[PDB]
Formats: sequence, C-alpha cells, structure tokens
Amino acid sequence: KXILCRLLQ
Amino acid sequence: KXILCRLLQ
Amino acid sequence: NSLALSLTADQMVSALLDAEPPILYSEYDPTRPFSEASMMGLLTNLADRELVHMINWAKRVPGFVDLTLHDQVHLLESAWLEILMIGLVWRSMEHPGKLLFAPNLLLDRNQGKSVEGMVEIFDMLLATSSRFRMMNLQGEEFVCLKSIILLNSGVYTFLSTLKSLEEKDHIHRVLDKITDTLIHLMAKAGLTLQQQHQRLAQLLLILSHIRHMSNKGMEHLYSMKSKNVVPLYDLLLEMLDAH
Amino acid sequence: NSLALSLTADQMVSALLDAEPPILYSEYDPTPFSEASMMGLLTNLADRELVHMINWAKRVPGFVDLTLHDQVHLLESAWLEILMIGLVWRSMEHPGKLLFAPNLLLDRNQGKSVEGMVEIFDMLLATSSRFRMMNLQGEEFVCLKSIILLNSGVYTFLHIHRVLDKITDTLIHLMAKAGLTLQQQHQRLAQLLLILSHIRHMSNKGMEHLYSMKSKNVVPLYDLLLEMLDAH
Ligand SMILES: C[C@]12CC[C@@H]3c4ccc(O)cc4CC[C@H]3[C@@H]1CC[C@@H]2O
Ligand SMILES: C[C@]12CC[C@@H]3c4ccc(O)cc4CC[C@H]3[C@@H]1CC[C@@H]2O
Repeated sequence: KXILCRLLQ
Repeated sequence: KXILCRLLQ
Repeated sequence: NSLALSLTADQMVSALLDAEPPILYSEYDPTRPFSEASMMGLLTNLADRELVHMINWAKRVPGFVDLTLHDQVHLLESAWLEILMIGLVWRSMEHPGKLLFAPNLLLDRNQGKSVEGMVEIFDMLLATSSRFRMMNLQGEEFVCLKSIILLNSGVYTFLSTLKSLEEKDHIHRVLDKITDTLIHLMAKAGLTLQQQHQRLAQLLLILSHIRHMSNKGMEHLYSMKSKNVVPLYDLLLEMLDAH
Repeated sequence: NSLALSLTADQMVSALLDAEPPILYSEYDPTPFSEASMMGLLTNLADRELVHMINWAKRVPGFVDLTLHDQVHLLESAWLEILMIGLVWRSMEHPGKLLFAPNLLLDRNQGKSVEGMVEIFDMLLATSSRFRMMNLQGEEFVCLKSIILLNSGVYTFLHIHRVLDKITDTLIHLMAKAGLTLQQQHQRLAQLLLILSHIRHMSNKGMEHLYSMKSKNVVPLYDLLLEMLDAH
C-alpha cells in the first residue's frame, strides 16, 4: 500500500 | 435457451 | 457482397437515422419506496423491453443481416449493454447531473446510492454524458457510434471456420464504411482535416470507456442477481448469461 | 504548458521509441504446466515488468507534467492493458502463440493449464492476428501504448486531451509518410483505436481472472502486483 506513489517519486 | 435467435430468425 | 458497402455517406446516415428504436416510457408506480429491490426492478424492467426493440434496430443497421444467425447472436450478446448505455448517455446529454432513463424517469447521482455499487456506475455514465455535451455530439454522429459498437464489440471474440474469416472481413468493411461516414459528417460541418482526425479519435476513445462501463455493469447486474433483486425477465437474463 | 505539446511528429515518435522498456526473460524455465506453476510464472514476469513500466511512463511526453496522484491513477487503471498490448505486439510474428518472453512462448493449449485462462489466451491471440493482418508498425505501436496509458483512466478521474490529440497527429503523420491516402489514413486510425476498446475488455476479464486466482491461493502475493490489482 503506497508503493506506487513512492516509485513515481 | 433461445430467445435471441427466435427474434433474430 | 453486401449492399451496405455501396451506400453513400448520406445514404448511410439515412439508414441509421431510420433504424432508430422508439423511446420507451417506464411502466412503473411512483408511489413505491425507493429501495435496492424496487430500483433494480425499475431499471431492469426498462432494459428488458429495450432489448426487444434493440434486436429490431440491429436488423436495420447496414451489413448486420448479411451475417450468419450465430454471428448476429454473438454480436448482440457482446454489445447489448454498451448499446443501452450509449443510448442512455445520449438522451441524458441535455440534463446535467441527471440520467434520463426514460422521459418519465430522470434520476440523479443520489438516487443511484439507492443500490449497492450503483453510484460509481452512475458517475461514469454521467461523466460520459458530460463529455458528449462538451463535444457537442450530433445525432448523425451518435448513430454512427452506436453502430460501430454493435459491429466492433464481439468481432475479436468470434472463433475458427473459413466462414468466420469472411464474416470478420465483412464486418471490417462496414466499419470502414462507417468511419468514412463520420469523416464526411465532420467535413461537411466545416472542420479542418486535422480537426476531423482529432475528433474521430476523441469519439472512438470514448468507446473504450463505454466498454469498461459495460463490464462493470455486467458484474453489478450479475451480483444483484445473486442477492435476488432481479425479476426473472427471460431476455435480459439470457443476454446476461452470454458472458 | 507541457513541452510535449511542442514536439514534431518525428520528435514525438523518437521520444516514444526511446522510452521503450527492456524485453525481460522469464526467470525460470518450464522445460507439464499446472494451474499453480503457470500462474506463478506469468505473474512473476508481470510483477517485474511493472517496475520497468513505471520507468517507461515517466518518459512518455506529458506524463510527468501530471500530479503524483493522477500519475498513480493512470497506471493503476492501465497497467494490464499495457502489459497485454506489449504481449500481443511481440507475439505478432508467432502465429497461434503468445511470446510472453523470448524464453517462454506458449500456445492456446498450454493456456488450458489454468482455469478460465484459454478464453483470455484466445482473445489475446485474436488481437495479435489482427495486428499482424494490419501490418502494425513499431512507430504505430508505441503511439498506441501511450494513448492507452493516458486515455484509460481520464474519465474515471471525476492537458491529457492535448497530448492525446498530439499523438493522434503523430499517427496520421506516420500513415501519411507511409503513402496512405487521406481515406486510408482515417480508416486505419479508426481500426487501430477500435482495437483499443477490445484491449480494455481483455484487461477487465484479466483483472477478474487474476483476482479469482488470488482467492484460490494459487498466486504468490507480490507486493507491487497486488497493489495494482487492488487499485480497481
Ligand atoms: C444493468 C443495470 C440495470 C439496467 C441499466 C440501464 C437500463 C436501460 C438503459 O437504457 C440504460 C441502462 C444503463 C445502466 C444499467 C445498469 C448497470 C447496473 C444495473 O444492474
Ligand atoms: C493477469 C494474468 C497473469 C499475467 C498475464 C501477463 C503477464 C505478462 C505480460 O507481459 C502480459 C500478460 C497478459 C495476460 C496476463 C493474465 C490474464 C489472466 C491472468 O490472471
């Protein structure tokens, strides 16, 4: 949960 | 078991 | 082959405007409590009726009847809901924030909450409707789109005889013909060559969203059929069993 | 706004060909499949591809100009469509077969290895045959994948359109330069866009399939794969 917003970061 | 083909045929 | 392939853009438009089904009125009782079971019965009753007229309309779309009975059945089983939906968004264009299921049945986002997992779908329908409004979609364009749906939806899901190859071939020829018609409408309206391509693209892209809404709607309808809130309408149930 | 809106069709194509992710190899070799081994193989490959995918999205003109929230929403909504079109594309030269990886070419039957899988295999194959038939070009393919990324979740949203128009422009340019007439250009543009709504459909069935396979406890719970799966 949240992994995506970080990778796009 | 066959309404569509009746109306189509 | 097919006589549909020798129509002029204007004859094509004429054919489709002519094929248009009648706009049905809901046959319900306004003095009954809004509930998951009453709502589903209302929308589901309307849908079932529209499917009978839908089958008549399909027979009038150029190129359709040239298909085998089996292919005709497939196409309709694969597009009946997209068709009910695009028809819905179309007559809901002039009704911001509302869905005009019938002339005597205009609902809005909030009456959708009346049923589980329904509001999301209402929002999508309304979103599409807004998009058509924003784009100022024309009736001539609308009928060209609905036909593209009826013919394009289940073609990549047929099967594999030599016969099916000729069928898919035929379908693609009619689809091209219809694209010709859309461009013709757009050119006559006075859009440049670039505006023509861009709009054509914008409209076709909206179709994949309608396909998506269709998939969610099937799942929803099927689940409601598990909760037992869907009357045993012979045709609707059949079309829903297709998938 | 966006620098992507000031690219020439040729620059646009160049950007897209540049952003192409690597073609991964399966990290295991089957050699008799089984529902659990098959799902682990395909699912393992997909999870990895999603990492490269995220990198790729960051390189598609106009994508990074969106908020982190919209970016997240676009990928959650199109990841499978993107994995699928990538699949059909590299499976073009393999009639009746799906080239999931250079070292993992399966065919319809091996699809029977998994429940409710063959139908999806058949649809994918149909798409691949269609592209073959249409002689889809690489330059056209990367324009299609970008239209998918940007167009999939935009109305499930509650700039993008400008970039979509640009991409349509590019596709017409490719078609014009190839020698097609104005009529053949519009027809093909329509034929390609139409195939997109079918890929959308395969994506929806795919989601349902993947989700059921999870319930059956046959799929290894990969972190990123699941997040993308749950997104919907
Ligand atoms: C199939 C559903 C009932 C019938 C509804 C309908 C009924 C008639 C019509 O012309 C359009 C629509 C769009 C949404 C449909 C609904 C989506 C979920 C619900 O189960
Ligand atoms: C998501 C599934 C596993 C992963 C498969 C995959 C995995 C990698 C890839 O590049 C493309 C595809 C297309 C079909 C996908 C399948 C559809 C059903 C299955 O659950």
